[PDB]
Amino acid sequence: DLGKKLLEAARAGQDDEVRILMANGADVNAHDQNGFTPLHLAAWYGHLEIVGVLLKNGADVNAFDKYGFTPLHLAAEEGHLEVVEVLLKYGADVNAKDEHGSTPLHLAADIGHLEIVEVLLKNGADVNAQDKFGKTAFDISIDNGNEDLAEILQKLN
Amino acid sequence: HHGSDLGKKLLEAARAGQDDEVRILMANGADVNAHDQNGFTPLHLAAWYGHLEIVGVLLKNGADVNAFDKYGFTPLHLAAEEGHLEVVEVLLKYGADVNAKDEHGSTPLHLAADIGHLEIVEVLLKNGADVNAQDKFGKTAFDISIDNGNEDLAEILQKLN
Amino acid sequence: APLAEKPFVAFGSGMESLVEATVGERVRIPAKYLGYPPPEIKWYKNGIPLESNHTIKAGHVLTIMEVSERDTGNYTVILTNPISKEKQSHVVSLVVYVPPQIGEKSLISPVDSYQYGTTQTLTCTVYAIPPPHHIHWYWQLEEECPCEEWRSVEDFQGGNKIEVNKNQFALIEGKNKTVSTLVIQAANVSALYKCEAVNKVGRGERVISFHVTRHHHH
Amino acid sequence: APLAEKPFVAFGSGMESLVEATVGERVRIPAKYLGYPPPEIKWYKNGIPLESNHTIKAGHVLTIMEVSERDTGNYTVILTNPISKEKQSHVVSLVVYVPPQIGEKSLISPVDSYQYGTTQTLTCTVYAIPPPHHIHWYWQLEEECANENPYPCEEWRSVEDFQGGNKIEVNKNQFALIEGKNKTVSTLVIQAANVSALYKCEAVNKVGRGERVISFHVTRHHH
Ligand SMILES: *[C@@H]1O[C@H](CO)[C@@H](O[C@@H]2O[C@H](CO)[C@@H](O)[C@H](O)[C@H]2NC(C)=O)[C@H](O)[C@H]1NC(C)=O
Ligand SMILES: *[C@@H]1O[C@H](CO)[C@@H](O[C@@H]2O[C@H](CO)[C@@H](O)[C@H](O)[C@H]2NC(C)=O)[C@H](O)[C@H]1NC(C)=O
Ligand SMILES: *[C@@H]1O[C@H](CO)[C@@H](O[C@@H]2O[C@H](CO)[C@@H](O)[C@H](O)[C@H]2NC(C)=O)[C@H](O)[C@H]1NC(C)=O
Ligand SMILES: *[C@@H]1O[C@H](CO)[C@@H](O[C@@H]2O[C@H](CO)[C@@H](O)[C@H](O)[C@H]2NC(C)=O)[C@H](O)[C@H]1NC(C)=O
Ligand SMILES: *[C@@H]1O[C@H](CO)[C@@H](O[C@@H]2O[C@H](CO)[C@@H](O)[C@H](O)[C@H]2NC(C)=O)[C@H](O)[C@H]1NC(C)=O
Ligand SMILES: *[C@@H]1O[C@H](CO)[C@@H](O[C@@H]2O[C@H](CO)[C@@H](O)[C@H](O)[C@H]2NC(C)=O)[C@H](O)[C@H]1NC(C)=O
Ligand SMILES: *[C@@H]1O[C@H](CO)[C@@H](O[C@@H]2O[C@H](CO)[C@@H](O)[C@H](O)[C@H]2NC(C)=O)[C@H](O)[C@H]1NC(C)=O
Ligand SMILES: OC[C@H]1O[C@H](O[C@H]2O[C@H](CO)[C@@H](O)[C@H](O)[C@H]2O)[C@H](O)[C@@H](O)[C@@H]1O
Ligand SMILES: OC[C@H]1O[C@H](O[C@H]2O[C@H](CO)[C@@H](O)[C@H](O)[C@H]2O)[C@H](O)[C@@H](O)[C@@H]1O
Ligand SMILES: OC[C@H]1O[C@H](O[C@H]2O[C@H](CO)[C@@H](O)[C@H](O)[C@H]2O)[C@H](O)[C@@H](O)[C@@H]1O
Ligand SMILES: C[As](C)(=O)[O-]
Ligand SMILES: [Ca+2]
Ligand SMILES: [Ca+2]
Ligand SMILES: [Ca+2]
Ligand SMILES: [Ca+2]
Ligand code: NA
Repeated sequence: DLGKKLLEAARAGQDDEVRILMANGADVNAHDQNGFTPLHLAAWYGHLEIVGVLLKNGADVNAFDKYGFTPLHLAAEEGHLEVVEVLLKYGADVNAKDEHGSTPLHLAADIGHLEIVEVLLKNGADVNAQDKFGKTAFDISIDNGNEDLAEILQKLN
Repeated sequence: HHGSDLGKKLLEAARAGQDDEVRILMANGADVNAHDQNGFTPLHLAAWYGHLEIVGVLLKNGADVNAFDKYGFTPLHLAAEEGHLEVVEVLLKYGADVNAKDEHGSTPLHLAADIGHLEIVEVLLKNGADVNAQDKFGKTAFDISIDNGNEDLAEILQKLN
Repeated sequence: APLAEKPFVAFGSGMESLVEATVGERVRIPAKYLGYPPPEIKWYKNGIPLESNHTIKAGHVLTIMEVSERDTGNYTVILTNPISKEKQSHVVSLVVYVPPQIGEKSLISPVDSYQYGTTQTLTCTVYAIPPPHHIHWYWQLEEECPCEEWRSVEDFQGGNKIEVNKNQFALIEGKNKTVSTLVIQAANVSALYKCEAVNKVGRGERVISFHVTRHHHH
Repeated sequence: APLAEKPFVAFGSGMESLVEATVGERVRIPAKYLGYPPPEIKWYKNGIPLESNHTIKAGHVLTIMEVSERDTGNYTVILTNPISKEKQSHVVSLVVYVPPQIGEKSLISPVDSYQYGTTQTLTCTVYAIPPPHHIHWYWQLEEECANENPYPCEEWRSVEDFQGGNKIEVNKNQFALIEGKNKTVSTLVIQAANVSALYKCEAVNKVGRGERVISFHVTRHHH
């Protein structure tokens, strides 16, 4: 199946190869059993070019996988700054919630990607949003002993 | 069964303060939550023009008190900006969000402060207005009142916490 | 309620004096006031008092739901203190910008095709407020495609040799229009041409068909 | 005075609207007034009223005894005539500058020794307000300096003038969000340590300079 090939090409960062599948009618919003779309996979692995190609060809920027992760969730969690910016440019929901209630800001805070946290905040991330454990990003910074993160969030708290 | 034209009539009846016309349109099934190309609902217009009784009638029949138009204005925004005190109180009584933001980040408190409605500011404040809220230029209501040379208002614009 | 002080009326220091809008937008001109009790507000344009209707509301904030070019002008707001009857006036200038519009006349011809090898001109007449700061021409062959790719007229390879005359200005509809003329030096290839006009507030374009024919009675 | 002569309050003509200071100095912002009787004064920072304590006095002159970076902000003063209660207000923007601060300590008290041939990276994490307009690295042979801030070297060499020293490269600047601030991370790479040296990074901005001296002593441990 062409959709399966496109998923793996996007995951594997085969910049030139996805374009061949694209001209051959591959479904940009193909999904697998995880609910991953090619855009999920390109953003998760930080393939900036492929993310751009998919977005221009109608890839759904706000698709949820089986656990509620959107591509912006994955790009945030893995620290792909430029990918995060391009997803936001194409209308990603900065406050998308996964099955746990986690926003991209939650995921980036928990890992510790300070710059990603800063970009989310200036693009409207909700500093007060609680996940289903009642945790905010500030709570996470305290739980992790992350003073540098706390100092970024504390101002807007 | 349904009259699609009725919603358009209800908007203008509410805007023009035509109480008996509003009463007839609603009895004939007019949709209290109709909207026009501005995004105005009947509650927007009745509140914007301070038509207190019509505001009550629409609220009592399920008008969405927090509806926002094409520019982010809620009925509370419009009533506060226009100084319609009694309307502001009934909107707040029916659960209006005192800190709703329009597309430029202004809250009703920002709008009332910029015009200069001191009593409206007092009512908003006693109903939970966030004095610290900034619009998209970074202005608080305090800042706005000082820009206007309105020191009496600035002294009002202080947290009740 | 606020403590009652001696009656007074004035405009707030932040009262606007110039307002800019684009055709089609909602315009808001607030009358920012100081004083006690709250003043009565009245708006005037051309000395005539404004009344509120579904297109325009003349209250504490002058709101025009969908501004048009004809709404351009000086608006006067008068504050009246309800106790002292003292009055204050303030004039707001409203400027309404118009994205470019390309004249349908002087673009449409009585000619289906132009004779091979002749000089021909296409003209693009633009009205915009402010006047367009650039007018660009593009072209494409019909066969190479309402097209996704356009070429700049500087590129002559598959097309015609072309020169763009400098912008001129003409009063045509009682209004000052900018006129851009494209000179086809020798009509040798059929093509589509696009003039696109850009100004502070938007862009506009028009596509012209240019059919070349060797039929003639020579 | 106004034609109608009655109690009034107004500001003096010379009121500043921007004030610049450097971390550590005393800041004085006068509320110059005209009128009678002398007005009542109240100061606000970003709309919050200031009370006087040992750190700051909010009288006719707003005085911050030792200004800090967190003192940046918009200060509003409101004058009130005590008879008429007429009011006037004025906003002063206070900007607090920071000469370049380097996070790594400049302490050579224990001297850093490196094994012959190793590759090492020296780093300077620089914060300044405004940001530094340049960050430069310098070096010197250990013999021409003291070990014992003892101003260790009387002359410094530019790392462009590298002849006779270690192979070195200055990497492009990187940036890190530290303590909530965008700090510049400047790195120098010593390719193969074969010459004992001191290294210095220097940062300059509008209000000052900061530097850090790094010892780079080389020894060949054997077996
Ligand atoms: C103090 O006042 C200045 C001037 O109003 C503020 O600076 C403006 O900030 C907005 C957004 O916050 C910017 O869009 C403007 O470009 C700034 N203007 C100038 C002249 O700098 C400043 O933010 C205020 N300080 C605080 C803490 O709010
Ligand atoms: C809404 O009110 C405005 C005026 O407040 C009306 O605008 C007038 O339109 C006529 C054209 O038929 C002009 O000749 C007048 O000069 C306009 N008045 C101005 C410019 O003040 C408008 O027609 C009204 N719309 C309604 C009643 O539906
Ligand atoms: C609106 O009023 C202003 C004046 O308030 C007019 O602008 C003046 O135009 C004359 C002649 O062009 C100049 O001599 C003045 O200096 C202008 N006033 C200024 C610059 O403050 C303006 O033409 C009026 N426009 C309309 C549509 O009535
Ligand atoms: C129509 O267009 C422009 C207004 O933008 C006018 O061009 C100006 O003409 C005067 C003298 O004729 C020159 O001094 C200016 O330098 C010209 N401006 C530019 C941008 O070239 C033109 O006169 C207008 N004509 C009418 C009748 O309105
Ligand atoms: C002395 O007073 C100043 C200002 O009146 C205090 O500054 C406050 O500092 C805290 C630090 O987190 C801020 O949150 C407050 O907003 C500041 N106050 C104002 C009014 O803005 C300072 O803390 C006081 N120091 C002592 C020892 O009492
Ligand atoms: C330490 O190593 C450096 C780097 O190899 C030596 O510098 C080189 O010296 C030779 C001749 O002396 C030159 O041809 C090279 O161009 C130099 N390289 C650079 C990068 O400048 C240096 O001589 C060595 N010093 C000692 C004492 O062994
Ligand atoms: C920290 O400061 C640096 C230097 O200003 C920032 O890097 C610049 O970012 C702008 C806008 O994104 C670019 O146009 C410049 O090309 C960048 N300059 C350099 C030298 O990289 C950096 O983005 C800032 N980082 C944070 C987290 O605020
Ligand atoms: O996919 C694993 C790699 O992730 C990072 O690199 C990706 O993200 C970069 C931007 O964050 C892109 O420039 C690059 O194309 C991506 O592959 C990480 O930097 C690598 O070390 C990982 O191997
Ligand atoms: O036929 C192949 C060539 O096509 C292009 O060049 C010309 O094509 C048209 C065919 O008549 C000409 O009218 C036109 O003016 C030319 O651009 C292409 O650019 C050439 O490199 C090809 O060899
Ligand atoms: O510029 C006239 C004023 O000069 C002095 O004030 C400056 O120097 C002070 C001491 O370093 C600072 O605390 C203050 O913020 C500066 O503006 C002087 O103290 C004033 O009396 C003069 O008016
Ligand atoms: C090479 As040495 C010159 O610092 O022993
Ligand atoms: Ca009525
Ligand atoms: Ca309520
Ligand atoms: Ca004043
Ligand atoms: Ca007063
Ligand atoms: Na601000």
